[PDB]
Amino acid sequence: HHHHHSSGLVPRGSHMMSKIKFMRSDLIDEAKEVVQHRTEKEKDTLHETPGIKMKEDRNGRVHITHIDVDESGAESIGKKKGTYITLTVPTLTVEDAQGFQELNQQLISSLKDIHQALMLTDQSKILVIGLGNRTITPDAIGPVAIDRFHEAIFSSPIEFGQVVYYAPGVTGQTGLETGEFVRAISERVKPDLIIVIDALAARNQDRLCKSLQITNTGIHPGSGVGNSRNEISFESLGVPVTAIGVPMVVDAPVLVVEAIETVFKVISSQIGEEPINVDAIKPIFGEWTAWSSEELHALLDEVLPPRHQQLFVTPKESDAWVIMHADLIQTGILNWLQDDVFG
Amino acid sequence: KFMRSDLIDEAKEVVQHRTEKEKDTLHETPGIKMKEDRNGRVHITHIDVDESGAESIGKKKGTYITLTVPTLTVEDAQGFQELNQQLISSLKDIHQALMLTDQSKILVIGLGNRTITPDAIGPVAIDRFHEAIFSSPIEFGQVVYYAPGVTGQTGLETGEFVRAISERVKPDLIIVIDALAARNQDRLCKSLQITNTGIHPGSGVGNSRNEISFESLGVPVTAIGVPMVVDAPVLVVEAIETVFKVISSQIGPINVDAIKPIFGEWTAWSSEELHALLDEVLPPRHQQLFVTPKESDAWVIMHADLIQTGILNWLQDDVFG
Amino acid sequence: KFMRSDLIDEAKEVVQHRTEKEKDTLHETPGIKMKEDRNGRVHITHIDVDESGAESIGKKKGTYITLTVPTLTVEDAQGFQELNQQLISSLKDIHQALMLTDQSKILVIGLGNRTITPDAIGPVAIDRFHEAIFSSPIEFGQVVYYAPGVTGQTGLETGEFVRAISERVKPDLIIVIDALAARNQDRLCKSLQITNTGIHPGSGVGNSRNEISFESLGVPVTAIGVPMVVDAPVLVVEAIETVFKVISSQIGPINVDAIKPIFGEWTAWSSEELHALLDEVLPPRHQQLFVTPKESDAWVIMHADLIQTGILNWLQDDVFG
Amino acid sequence: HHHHHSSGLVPRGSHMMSKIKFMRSDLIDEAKEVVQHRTEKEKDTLHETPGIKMKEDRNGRVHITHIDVDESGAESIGKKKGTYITLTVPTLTVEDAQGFQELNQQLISSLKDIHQALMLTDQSKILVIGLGNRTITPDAIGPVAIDRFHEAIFSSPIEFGQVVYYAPGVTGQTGLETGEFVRAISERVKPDLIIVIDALAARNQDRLCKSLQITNTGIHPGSGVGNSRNEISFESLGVPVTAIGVPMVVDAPVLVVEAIETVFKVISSQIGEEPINVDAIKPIFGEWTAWSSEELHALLDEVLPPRHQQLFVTPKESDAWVIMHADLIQTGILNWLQDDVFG
Repeated sequence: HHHHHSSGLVPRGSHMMSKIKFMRSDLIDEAKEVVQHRTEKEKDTLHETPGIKMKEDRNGRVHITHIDVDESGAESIGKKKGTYITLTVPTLTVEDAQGFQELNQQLISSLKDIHQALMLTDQSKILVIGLGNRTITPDAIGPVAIDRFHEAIFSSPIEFGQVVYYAPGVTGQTGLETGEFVRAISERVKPDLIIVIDALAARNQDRLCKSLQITNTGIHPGSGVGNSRNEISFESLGVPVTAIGVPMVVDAPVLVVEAIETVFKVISSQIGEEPINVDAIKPIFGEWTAWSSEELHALLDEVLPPRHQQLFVTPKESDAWVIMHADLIQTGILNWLQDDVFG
Repeated sequence: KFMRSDLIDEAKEVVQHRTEKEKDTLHETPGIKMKEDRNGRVHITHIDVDESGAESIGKKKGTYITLTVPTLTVEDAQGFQELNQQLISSLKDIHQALMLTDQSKILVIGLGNRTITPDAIGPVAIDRFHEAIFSSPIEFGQVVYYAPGVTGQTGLETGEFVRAISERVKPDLIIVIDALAARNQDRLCKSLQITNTGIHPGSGVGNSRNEISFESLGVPVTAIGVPMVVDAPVLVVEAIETVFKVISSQIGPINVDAIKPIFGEWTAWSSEELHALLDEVLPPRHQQLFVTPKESDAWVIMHADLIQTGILNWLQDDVFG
Repeated sequence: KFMRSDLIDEAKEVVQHRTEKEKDTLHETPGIKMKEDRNGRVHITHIDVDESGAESIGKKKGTYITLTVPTLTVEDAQGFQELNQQLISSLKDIHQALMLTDQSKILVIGLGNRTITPDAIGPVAIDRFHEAIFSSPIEFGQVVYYAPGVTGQTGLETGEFVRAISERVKPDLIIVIDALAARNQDRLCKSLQITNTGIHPGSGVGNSRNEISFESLGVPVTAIGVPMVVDAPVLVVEAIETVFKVISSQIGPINVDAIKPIFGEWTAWSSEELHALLDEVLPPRHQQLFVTPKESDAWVIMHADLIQTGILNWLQDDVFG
Repeated sequence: HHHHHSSGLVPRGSHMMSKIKFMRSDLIDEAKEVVQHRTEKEKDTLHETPGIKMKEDRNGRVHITHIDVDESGAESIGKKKGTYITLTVPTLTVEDAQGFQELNQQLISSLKDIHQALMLTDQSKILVIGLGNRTITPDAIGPVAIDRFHEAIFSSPIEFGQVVYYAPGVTGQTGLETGEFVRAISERVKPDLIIVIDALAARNQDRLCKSLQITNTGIHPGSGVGNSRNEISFESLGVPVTAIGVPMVVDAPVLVVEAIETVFKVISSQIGEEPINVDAIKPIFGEWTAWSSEELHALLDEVLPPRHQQLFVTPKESDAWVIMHADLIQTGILNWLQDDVFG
């Protein structure tokens, strides 16, 4: 009859708002179309999203996902055209020096892969920006990366000059958005590459602090912890823009949504001693077992006190995580600059 | 331990005692006395726990003043000031049983990890406290203070640490500032909890504070706490309950029969049953997640200023000066 | 450039004009007008430089109010408050020629490197400024502010940087907070210098500030400076001169003939001659050393609070509100 | 006639006060007796300070000075009995990654040399303390070292536990001296070694940030930037105490004193186209050309405004220095712990 199970209860407008929020979630490998395109490879099957080429390697403990989104796939799934490399150590912990060491290697290799077509010379001027608010622990990735980057420049062949770096902080206090601020600098610096380091938001809490995502599509709008970034890309600016991000937070309503769906999934997987067996669990757990993640999120948006959307979720030791990742990202960028741009 | 809160006004017994009471009855049950009060925009909650209360509810015996401005925001200048006067007032009352003079020694302690935003209440308060004292011509040499941070890295528990200082400074009062975990998100950063019960075991963001009490080191220990986080599974349970209550009321006290076919049988369950199922099926890592306002760095500043100002106004007006 | 100071009341011409004047004469020389005044414990020094003054002394043409509490310490509550009212007052006067309304845009800029203690005046002031604004219910959306730190790391000079913001925010006033180098150590942290000449080239701890002026970006630029350091060779010269003056006076205006056999012929030299010999013989690294009070972190806090409070009291009383 | 040239002008008391201040200067290689004992080796000459054995090596750009002070020499020169290793790269700059790399090697080697006689096992509990006030740039050595030490523990075999570490900060705000505070912890931790990292004061400004001094005599009283340390040593505490210090400041009156003496020395060395030729320069420069550094300092103490003694002198980029040295000291300690105590 109706097309969506929530119709009659969740406003159609709120459902559409949530569909959009989820298409613009920071991890491309969390788009629904990308998770279907991975399952679909059972010796290759149709692929209803055609504008998605997905490579999948693995090198030690690092699982690599290379995704190219062409112009057709971008209109389909709502994410800028370009390349997305996601590196993931699922077992990673703060103490896991080896995993961090392996991620460092994979990061340097992916940095030249994604930048080979730029044809970078030992005469290129490279601008590194760490976005984030330093006093919000999981958002401090960017700024702490810039601090460590500046430190490592001393002990390194790389002269200052030909690599310039800034951590803009909360640029809104001065009357500019992070977009204009990075533009105001890139105009005078005239860089050949702009690398932006930022903290990202995941939907599944098990993703947090265990992945890097490198993309040549820049900083997408509505991204980051504050859900408030402006586009910073080769299109907005005229300079190639690479974003390196690590997922540090879940939005409070999104964490609720995945918990509810985890109840449904776990109960479903234990039938017969990750799909939801709606027919079996619906008499117990209700019609919303049939709903999609966005319908549940639209429900939460309507029903929860509004302060819920001002809340984030992060690990209790996310300050150790920030330190480990800020050191990983700065090191891979600098070793990449040494090996394959300046030496 | 389900639905863990550090606020005393959030334990089930105290929420029922509060509705037996305002339903102009008297019939309590635990053996705990609780007077309410409002002073302008501040809702004061005086709560007293005898030893009968203590073992019933699982909270130490003593006194619990809870101030709250429900519409408080960071820009709320007026809200923050009445909060401060009420804090000084509560501070003399809870300590008038103590008869402190200009010759008694007050040790102020800020607990918390500075690099975890909502946990910074403690150390940022000591910072601002320090600033105020040396901004004041008053020596305040009868006021010492410290923020020990993560004492674990030195191989000492926060209890031992505070005792090693208190053993040597030999104080007559110990005021501890610290951030609390709460159970309802809308309580976050809008209440202070003053109590002569000190710091209860397993309180805080990390759910792991050691007891710092009268009973733990032999000095009076008064805690000033701000609820700054909710634990992630606790938040999920409250949110699911809020879906139920909101949808039920919008239909026409939860109406389980009307919402059960959409939202399922657990619409009838208790908070503890919901929390037990989530504890069984969610990945363990949820236990390691906390939930906090995106503006929590601003909240830390505002509350660190409030608490330092209260302690110092109270010290110079009613214990020195 | 010998005996470099950033305070205008420390240039030789202004020290002679000040003794021609108080010796109840009039006969100046440069073409600069200088009224003195004291308001309680604050010594105010209004100084005006026309273009004749500008090229004589090597300081930009404009107005220079210099407030000073010679007995100021960090604990000096009263000293710090009169300082603040006098700062607001000086801020309306220096800006009453500007006719700013509730619709004009004020950009406040804190210069300095946060990790160099005495250079932190600027950024710590912006921090505290930010706190005060969002503590105030007033939006202050006509007040924007930034602390750019060490803009050099991004490949931009501080001048360009401030212009890239000012170009886009298009302000009507720019107030810059910054730490100054002085020439007499006993001036350190006891004066504010307000001036519509902005930030002179080569001022600051690093002796390397770019000009930020009316003439550099076309907006009014008012500097609020605190003298926080002395350059090391400058300090040596002043100290040697102090030996001479103290020993000479203790004998019975320096008495060169009496002290020359103990302290040598350079007892008769000028400050510039002494500084030239030191510049020739000392290792170059002296040029890279600064001198600052051991308590300078406390001073940064106190003055950052003062300056933020002045700017904001003045903005809401005399430009908004 | 009289024994001291300043007699009649400088009070005898102030001269004695300054003699003491200079015997208790942080760098043992700046004691007057130690500089004479080095010159004296012209194929060995008498040595009027007999309680001083001085080794002198050099390994790459690192100049090493090993000094042992026996009980006789300690009464003579006023510095605790024990060993002092001073490593120095005179050419060192913040950017000098190689010099820092060489200093790191020398530091690890000296750390086991000075600790061999302790017979440390993989079961020893080691306590590292970084003293200093973090908001006074050159004094931030200690605390920043502890931050970096804590970070490197994650990425390193060394479990936390068996190496505990604290940065006490300004312990006077709580009613304890840094002495009692380190005692209050060492009693409960019961360490087998206590390593203290602190910033030191030099007399010659050319020393700043170019040396490390490792000693088993602990933290001497009156040391550090504040001239206010309490003894923290094997004697005060009962646990062996090693101090690692780097000189970051000159006291303002002491900098004046060396400037004045530099005038006298430079003028003196250019006669005939580091002694002071008193007879030649005294008609020009005065009787105080004959005075000793302490007599000049005693003069300054009497004559200068008292705020002069509340002033310190540090390089304009001493924050980069703190970062480079805090990373050097933490790295050498941790590599020493790995190679020669736990692996």
